[PDB]
Amino acid sequence: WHMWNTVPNAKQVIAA
Repeated sequence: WHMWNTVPNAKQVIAA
């Protein structure tokens, strides 16, 4: 239920 305190592993996406 709780979220872990951690950095995201999301990929960088170009704007537009």
